Amino acid sequence: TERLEAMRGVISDRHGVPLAISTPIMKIVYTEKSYKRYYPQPQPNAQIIGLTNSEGRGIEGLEMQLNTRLAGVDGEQKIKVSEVIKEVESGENITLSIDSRLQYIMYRELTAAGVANNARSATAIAVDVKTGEILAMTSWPSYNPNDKGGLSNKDAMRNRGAIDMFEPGSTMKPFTVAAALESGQYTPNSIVNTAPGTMRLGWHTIRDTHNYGALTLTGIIVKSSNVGSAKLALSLPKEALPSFFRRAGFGQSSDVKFPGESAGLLYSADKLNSSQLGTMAYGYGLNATILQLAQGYAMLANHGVEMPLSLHKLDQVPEGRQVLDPKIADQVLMMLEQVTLPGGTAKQAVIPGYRVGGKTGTAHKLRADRKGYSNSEYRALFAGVAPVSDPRLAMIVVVENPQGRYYGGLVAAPVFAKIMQESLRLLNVPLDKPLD
Repeated sequence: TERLEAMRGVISDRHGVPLAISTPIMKIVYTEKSYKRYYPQPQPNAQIIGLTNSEGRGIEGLEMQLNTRLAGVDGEQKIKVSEVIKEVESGENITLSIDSRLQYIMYRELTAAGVANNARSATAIAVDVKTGEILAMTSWPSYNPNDKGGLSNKDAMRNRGAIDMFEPGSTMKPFTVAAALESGQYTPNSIVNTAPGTMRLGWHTIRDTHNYGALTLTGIIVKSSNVGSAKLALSLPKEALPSFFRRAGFGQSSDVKFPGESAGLLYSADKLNSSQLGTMAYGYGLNATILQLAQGYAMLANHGVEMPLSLHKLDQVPEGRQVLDPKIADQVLMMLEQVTLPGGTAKQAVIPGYRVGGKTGTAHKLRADRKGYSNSEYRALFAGVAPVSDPRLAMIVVVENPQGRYYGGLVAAPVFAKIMQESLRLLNVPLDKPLD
C-alpha cells in the first residue's frame, strides 16, 4: 500500500489569474509523486496569500487560514499497477476579491513612494465601496515566497495593513463631523469660533496650522481644524463620539478576520474625561487600522451603507450596514471633495478627469524621553474616495517614517492620486470632471 497525495487547490484572483498553483514533482526502483507550490505574482500578493511547509501545509496568510479547504484529502492505493483503497480528493479552488492588475499597480507605486521617501514601509488598500470587496491590499517591503533562502519575518512576511494599529489623526475628523450632524445640533453651514487658532483642554493646549477664525462644519474638514473638532466634541453629549465611532466599526476587527488582525483601541464614555473626548475628535486618544479606515470611508461614499469587507469574490450581494443617514453621508462626502480644491489641505490628491474626496492625517509616535511628540517617527496617512459624483473606490495610503518633500500626511496624497487614477482607468470608470 502507498499514499496518493491530493493536489492542493488553486488560489486565483477575481478574473481567474492564478496566484498560488501546484505542479507535479517526482521522487526517484520506483517513483513518488508530490506537489510543488508556485506563486506567479509573488511580491504584490505574498502578505495576503502566505506560504506552505516542506510538507505542503499552509504556515502563513490565506494558505494557513484556508488550509483544510485547500489541502483536500489524500487517497490510498495497493502496491505492478493499480487498485485504489480510498479515492483521492483534490483541494478546493479559491477565487479572491483581489484584482491582480490593481495589486501589481499598488505594489509598484508603494515601492516608488517607499524608495523616494526613504521610508520604513508603505502600505495601501483599495475597496469597492458598493460591494465591500478588497481589490488591492499590499505593503512595501514585501518578499518572494518562491525563494527558500535568507528572509526577514520582522517586517516583510507580515500583512502590516491588518496587524498595524495607529492614531488616525485628521482621518477621524469626517466621523466627528458626521456625529455632530446626526445630533441635530449642527448643519454643514453651522459656525464654530476657532480664534486665535489655539484652545485649552486641561493642561493640554491644541493648535491649528493657522488662525482660521470662525469656520463652518465644512471648514473644519477643509482646513482640518483641531480646534473646531475639539469644540464639536465639547458641545455634544459625552457618549456621542465613542458611540458613533463604535457603530462606524472602530475598536473591533473587520469581517475579513485576517490571522493576527488588530481590533484597534476605542474607549467608552465611562472611561471618562472631556479633554480626552476633545482629543478623540481630531483622532488621538484612539488606535485604528487601514481596514477600519477603508470601511468607514467606503460607508461615507456609499450613502452611509457600510458593505462587509471581504477577501473572497462574492456569489451573493450583501445588504450592508446602515450606519449613517444617506443625507448626512452625502453632506460629509461633499466636504471631503472640498478638501482637495483651492483653499483645501489635500490639494495634491487631485486627479484630472476624476472628482476626488479625501483627508490627510499624521500619526506621531509619543517619543522615548517623553519631551513631546517625535518629529521623525510618524505615519503619513491619506484616506480618499473617487469619483465623487458616484464613488467606486475607497483607498487608504500609509507611509511609515518618511523623509521626503513634505512634512506630515501630504507625502501620502500624491501616492493616492497615482494609484486611484490608474485603478479607476483599469476598471474603466467613466470621467466625472471636465478636462482643461
